Amino acid sequence: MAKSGIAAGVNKGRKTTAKEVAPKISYRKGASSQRTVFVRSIVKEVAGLAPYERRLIELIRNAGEKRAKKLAKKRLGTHKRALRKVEEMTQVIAESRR
Amino acid sequence: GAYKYLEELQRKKQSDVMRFLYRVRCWEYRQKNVIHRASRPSRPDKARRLGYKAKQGFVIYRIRVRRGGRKRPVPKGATYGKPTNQGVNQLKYQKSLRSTAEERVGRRASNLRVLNSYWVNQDSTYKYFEVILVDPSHKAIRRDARYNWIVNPVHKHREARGLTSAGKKSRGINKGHLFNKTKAGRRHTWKKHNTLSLWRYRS
Amino acid sequence: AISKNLPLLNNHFRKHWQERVRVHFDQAGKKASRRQSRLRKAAKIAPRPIDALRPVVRAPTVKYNRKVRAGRGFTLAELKAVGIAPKYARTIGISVDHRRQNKSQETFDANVARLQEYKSKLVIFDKKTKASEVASFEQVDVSATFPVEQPAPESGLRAVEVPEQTAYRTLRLARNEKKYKGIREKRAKEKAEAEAEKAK
Amino acid sequence: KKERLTKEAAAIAEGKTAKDVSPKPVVVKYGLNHVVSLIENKKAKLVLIANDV
Amino acid sequence: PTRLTKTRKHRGNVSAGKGRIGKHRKHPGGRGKAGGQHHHRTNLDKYHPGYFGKVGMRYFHKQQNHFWRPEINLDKLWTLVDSEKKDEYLSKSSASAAPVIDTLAHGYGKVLGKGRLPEVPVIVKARFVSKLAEEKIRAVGGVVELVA
Amino acid sequence: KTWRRWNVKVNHNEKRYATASAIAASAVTSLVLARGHRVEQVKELPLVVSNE
RNA sequence: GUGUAAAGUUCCUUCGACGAGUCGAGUUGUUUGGGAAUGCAGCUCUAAGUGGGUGGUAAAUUCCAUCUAAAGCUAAAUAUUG
RNA sequence: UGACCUCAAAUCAGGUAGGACUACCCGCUGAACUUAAGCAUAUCAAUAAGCGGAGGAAAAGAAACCAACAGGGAUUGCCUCAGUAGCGGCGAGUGAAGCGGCAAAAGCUCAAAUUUGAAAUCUGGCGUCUUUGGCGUCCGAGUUGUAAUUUGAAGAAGGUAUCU
Repeated sequence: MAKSGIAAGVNKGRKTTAKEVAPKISYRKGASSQRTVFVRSIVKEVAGLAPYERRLIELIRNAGEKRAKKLAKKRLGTHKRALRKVEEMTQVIAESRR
Repeated sequence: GAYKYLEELQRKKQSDVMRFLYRVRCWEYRQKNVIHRASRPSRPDKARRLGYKAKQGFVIYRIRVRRGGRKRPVPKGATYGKPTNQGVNQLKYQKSLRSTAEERVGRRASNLRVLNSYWVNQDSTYKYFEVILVDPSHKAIRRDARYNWIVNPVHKHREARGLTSAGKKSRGINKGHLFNKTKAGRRHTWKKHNTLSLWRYRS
Repeated sequence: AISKNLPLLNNHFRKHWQERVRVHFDQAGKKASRRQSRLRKAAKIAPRPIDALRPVVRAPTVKYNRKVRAGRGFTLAELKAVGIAPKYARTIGISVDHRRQNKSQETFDANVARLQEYKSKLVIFDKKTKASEVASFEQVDVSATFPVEQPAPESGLRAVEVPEQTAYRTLRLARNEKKYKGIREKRAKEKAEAEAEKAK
Repeated sequence: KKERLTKEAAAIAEGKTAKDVSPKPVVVKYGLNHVVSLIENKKAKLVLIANDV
Repeated sequence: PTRLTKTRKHRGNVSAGKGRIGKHRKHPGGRGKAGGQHHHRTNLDKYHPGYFGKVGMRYFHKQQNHFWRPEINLDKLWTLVDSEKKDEYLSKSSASAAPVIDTLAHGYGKVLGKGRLPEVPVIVKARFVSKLAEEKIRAVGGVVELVA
Repeated sequence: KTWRRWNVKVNHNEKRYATASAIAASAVTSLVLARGHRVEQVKELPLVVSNE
């Protein structure tokens, strides 16, 4: 079925007849909406960039991807957040080249 | 409406606009009394999030609280004990500055109930907080089915007992394995785990 | 301080333990007052039962898989299958749990059958109902009228069918496959990329 | 507004829907949330913003 | 009862059985397990070897439910068959119809192979079996069916 | 101290053993007489009376 | 009872706003059974939107599971040298 | 000649706080005697003393939970887990949690939404009445947002078979 039917190994456990579960609305929490995408784009225009974010952009422009990630981790704290920030600052650069 | 924009803009605290506003307002708040009445929220959206309503009986105080740790107030640094207890500097208060702000504001306006509070601004010497208070004797509060609850006497000085958001944060009142010691009250849990329970028919 | 061939003890009595000694002298008094509270609660709402109908759920952990016990409330899907709204269900003696879901069909079917059994014995009064009909009913105990019942263990006679591979060998092979799955997959991925990259 | 409501209450006595007796209002929109939502829906023809908020 | 204790018999004798030289004192030798490496070494070395030191690796957050696996041997396996029907089963069991013994439903995780089975086919349902337990079950014409 | 032991556990089977033994002893005339009961004018033990 | 009212129930479509000097990170002190760091607090840094937290060994890569923080109320079972 | 914002004054109209008690309760602050046969980490003890705040209970509470199961399902307490995992000059010592049985069980509320064809909301004064309040009216609060509507278990806006 879905489990191997035995008590050891890969995918161990008792076989049961699966029943499809209606997803909970709480699991939609990370999803984006038209309302928040719109509001965040205008606030970006009004607010602008942070001092460390301008510093990140210069490092990316000067081909310092390795340098920018080390800065973005030092600022944001974690490597996972630093990766997303560097990707976001490259997209900002990609939108300034037209 | 505009509250969503207000929310998204206050998260850009390092933008030029917000930095300018923080400079100006920090100077202005520093020029007033340590505790003073705010004619209105400086962050209406943040006040709304925390239960504030633009009604009669809702009050805002701004307060200014000194930053840093808690120096041990022993004379000349002499602790008179074992070397593990000789620290005087690098010691920390177990409550947040937000809680101190709430308690001092609640002490000043002793006829009101501290509803909640929020951070407004900051410098090297002070943090600035705005405290949302509710008047329990005002009929606009007493006849409000959503705010009658704070009129009942179990909410007398809830900020002094750690029952606000900041107080419950500092008490460790959260669910899960990371809060085993403080989930239901640290001292209650300790007393429960250090009580000898003896029954009539001993097992 | 340590003398003779005796077990080494851990008697945690170095604090002010005598200030926190709870002796349950009131066990019988609490039993009696608990019974009186229970009678008062029952007599207040008779003939409506004092207990809400509870579901039957599997106990968690590899140690209590076999057992089945009373849950907290019926899931929204289970009540949906019998056509009862949760807001309405809470007012006719049925407990609801918005947190539990039904990944599998067995517990779902057990609880749907349980809800349908309770629903067949339900009689909901109204304004037209007179006290003569209400007095015709006795306050039942729902926890006993719809008990949680363990599925019977399999027993009796069945045909013997012997696979070629022993059960012990099957368990050993399952353990070995689980133990080396990651390294074998890494080895296979490296082998495939090597023999399909230079074979370009 | 009190006079308009009095007229509409007179009209509901006659059996009418009270929407025919009162014309559709053409007025100034105010309120920050209301006006922001109007702008976001491309319904505002002109917005006057105070300079001393 | 206090009337049966030797405290009642020591009344009238000066030292209450503690000696005139030794003089029962507060805590000679220390409190608890004091001096286990210094002056109580002769006791702990003789009676509790292995007391001091570390052995093995730690296990942060050990949940004992993972390791639940009660054992049942083969000489105790037929006690799980219904008592009122054991004697009929011991006679009429064959390859076509043998009793089913659900060991997990009786609270057992592994079937071990100590003892001897009746020379009677059985169907044993287990989470785990030992090599010899399953060899003995197959020899009487039975089978082990793995469950979870 | 109040946390002295006051109640004592007895095995249920042993308690029932003793109850049965006492019921059996109630039918022995010598035991009932040594027990102090003025039963010399009862013709036989056990003494059973009608349900009225 | 002013019940052409209020609420629920089936199905389809388009949507579905969800709390920031906060989360998180470093360091310092204290505390915890929490051990490359359990909670709390100070200071420095400081977010995101299928994102965020947790999954008791630090790290990167790939998955999976499970909830939905930074806002709030709520009887009973529990405590009780006043 | 008048608004607004901010800030004042009044023996202004009407309210509210303080202090007491100590057994239990919510926090802060915080030892040392003592044990380690000495002693400094440790222990006593996250205790005593000190400070702030309540109630008939308090607190906690409807998962940013537990788990790793065939999954449980707010909080609390008891029995057990368990003197266990772990922590500890790994010494003296110390030390929980999940599951399981039970007592008791009860669920929910905001913020973020344009009422926009009508601030529909509310304190107060005055009058009146059948007065823990209703009705009328007038100032005021409030659009820098008071009502109705929704709270993630959802739900909204359109359409929808009609029923309860």
